[PDB]
Amino acid sequence: AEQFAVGEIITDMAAAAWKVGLPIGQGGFGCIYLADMNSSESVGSDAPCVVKVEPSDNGPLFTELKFYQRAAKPEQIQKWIRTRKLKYLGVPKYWGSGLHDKNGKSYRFMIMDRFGSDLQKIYEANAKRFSRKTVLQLSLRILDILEYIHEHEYVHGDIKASNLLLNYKNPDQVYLVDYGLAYRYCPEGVHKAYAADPKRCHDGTIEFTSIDAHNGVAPSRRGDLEILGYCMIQWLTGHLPWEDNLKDPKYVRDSKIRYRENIASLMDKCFPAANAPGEIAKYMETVKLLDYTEKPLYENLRDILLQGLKAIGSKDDGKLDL
Ligand SMILES: NS(=O)(=O)c1ccc(N/C=C2\C(=O)Nc3ccc4ncsc4c32)cc1
Ligand SMILES: [Cl-]
Repeated sequence: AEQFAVGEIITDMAAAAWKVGLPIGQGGFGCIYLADMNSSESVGSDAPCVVKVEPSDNGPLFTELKFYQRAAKPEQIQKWIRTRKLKYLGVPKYWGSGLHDKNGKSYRFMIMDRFGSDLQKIYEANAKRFSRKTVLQLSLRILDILEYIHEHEYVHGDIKASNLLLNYKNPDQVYLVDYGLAYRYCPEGVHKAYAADPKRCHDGTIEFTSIDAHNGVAPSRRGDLEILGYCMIQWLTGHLPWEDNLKDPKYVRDSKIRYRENIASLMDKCFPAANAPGEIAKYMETVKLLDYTEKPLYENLRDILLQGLKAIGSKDDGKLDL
């Protein structure tokens, strides 16, 4: 066994006891096991949690842990859900963390909410397409998530279908994961300058990353919204104009800078035969008007997408249609 014996009892820093289960998949998310509260019974497939574990010196886990401790406390999320009158919030809940010894070496572990399949698998099973309803419903919930993490001094910088996981018991609830390279843009309310972060480089995923990230500057709120824009196009059409040139970041940036200058040209490239949904253009055009340090007007962005739902004879009923 690499880290935890199936059935082992671990106690976190607040003295809460958990039992370890089987590893969850083999994905490039690190070492993850199913977990539950300590009891006589074994941890089965009905496990509500997971234990993510990495060595103490691992920088990304610590950064990820700090974000979870700061912005993902269960009560902190519920207070936001009640005040903003949301059905749920797609920020995974943090249940505790601790240190674990294995063969004289120290490891830090974190207990989190458990999820089922990622969006990418569902997307690939649907022949690399998502309906206008699915895309607009996903996007409204990601705007809820982004407003929350932005209001908590963080930017994600890597929004994509493989970082969007679905609730293990509820298929209409999507969660944004992976904060290993999340960035604290305005610590103690002081916005970061328009320059690189000296400690780490937040490149993201080449196809979806923002122009700011391509320019080698620290990610900001506008960049998270821009990444979401490229996701929406990729989900509706299965393509992006720069998809055959990923090994060249100069090309990807060049293409993005040109397309930001003329959004009608992007709509023309991505949508065949002048069939482009108006709310995508109105959204790209609103994000375009944002300054590096500017607070986005989220409700206005959600209203642009709500107009898109009315155009297809629908309402925000929270149905993902997966
Ligand atoms: N498409 S899939 O079927 O291969 C698949 C992918 C992924 C997972 N599960 C990953 C996680 C899970 O269940 N809980 C958390 C909490 C935090 C977190 N942070 C990065 S990954 C992650 C996870 C299950 C199935
Ligand atoms: Cl295709």
